[PDB]
Amino acid sequence: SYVLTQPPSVSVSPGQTARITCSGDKLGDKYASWYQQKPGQSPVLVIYQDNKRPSEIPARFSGSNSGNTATLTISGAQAMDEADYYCQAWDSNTGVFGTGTKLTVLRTVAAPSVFIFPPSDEQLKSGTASVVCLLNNFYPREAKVQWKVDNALQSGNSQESVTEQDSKDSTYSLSSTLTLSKADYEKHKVYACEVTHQGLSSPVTKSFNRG
Amino acid sequence: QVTLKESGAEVKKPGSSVKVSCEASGGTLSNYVITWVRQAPGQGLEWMGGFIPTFRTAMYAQGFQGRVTITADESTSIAYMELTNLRSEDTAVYYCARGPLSRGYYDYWGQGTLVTVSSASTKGPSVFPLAPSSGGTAALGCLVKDYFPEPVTVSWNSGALTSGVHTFPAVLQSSGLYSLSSVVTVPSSSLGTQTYICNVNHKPSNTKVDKKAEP
Amino acid sequence: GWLAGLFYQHK
Repeated sequence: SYVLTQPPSVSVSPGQTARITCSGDKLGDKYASWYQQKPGQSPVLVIYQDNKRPSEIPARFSGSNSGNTATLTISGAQAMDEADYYCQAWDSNTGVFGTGTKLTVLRTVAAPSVFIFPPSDEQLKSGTASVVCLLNNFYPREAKVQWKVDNALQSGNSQESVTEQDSKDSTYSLSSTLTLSKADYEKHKVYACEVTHQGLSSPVTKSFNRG
Repeated sequence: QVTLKESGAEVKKPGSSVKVSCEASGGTLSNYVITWVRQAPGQGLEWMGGFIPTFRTAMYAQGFQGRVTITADESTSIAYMELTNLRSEDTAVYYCARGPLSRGYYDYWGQGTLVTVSSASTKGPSVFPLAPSSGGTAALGCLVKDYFPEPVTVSWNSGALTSGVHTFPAVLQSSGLYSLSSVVTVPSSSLGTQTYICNVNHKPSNTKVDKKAEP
Repeated sequence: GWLAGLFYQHK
């Protein structure tokens, strides 16, 4: 099997140069291609034949392939460039895509805006209660959400999901859901979402009283 | 640009067969290489094989050989991929792509088709509003709970509202059903002067729900 | 064989 190795993640400060490597055995002897894939979109050809650029591709994108390594260079990296990048070369009559690299474009620290949503009446009629906490527009990605029901630390009854970096402002948003039975939900008063992030001097608590 | 249109998302049982179509609109598949590439959720791109309609010759990845078939219809300019003996690991987005002859790169790609391989039953989501019980900005949203399979599309005000919208990746619950949330941040003053309706569509169960999020 | 050449460029 032929393996094309790429670093899982690469970070760039805006305006600086991103270099994404692709490592393979006889790579310099093969023509390398590069694809850009934005979250939830199809791949886009950015480089072909090691260093050729398609018409619609900015001149800040460049390629090179020597020895065992091909490199995709993005000069003056922008928020516009946040995507997964895949190298591609042929071996033993098979198209081989590289491991893939997520390119993160840095920005200034932004503390999240915190919101808590009680379960709807319609859901309480079903037998379950989902309490939702939203952490909107923060940077960096690292954040801790702690659920507290009547000052009691919850565990095993919540799931979370984080968006990819925003295409314009380069931030993340996080949604966390605490699921309880209607019966356990009605045995308690205070429902709290406690948030920790780099941009917060103290933890931010958002709460509501059932009823 | 040549547009490659692929067939709709599908749920298939393990051991069965799937056929994905790839229609070239505003172009031809003749004198070109048509290739199929797949992507499992949160994973990388995997080349399946290629076909040249004009020379009637296919080349399949050694690992898909005997299980995949790439075909094309000349009069319709539509390529097809058939994957048989489906396994859970075949759950992926299937992409069709076009490239030049004697050049192993792909300049045009379709939108992709999500093929879920499962024994589990199709189930439409329950849609609940997320409304507050905040200063100048408020958040509203819709909780799209207990659905199977993926995907679910969410829009606000029939697609007119796009700015400030965050649709979160679906989470797999312990029940094996999917749950997703979609939020919008709006001025607090607008909660009494404006209407916010989340539109949810789940094609596998042919479910369409419009839900107003009011405080 | 020689058909593989229609799928990619040899460098």
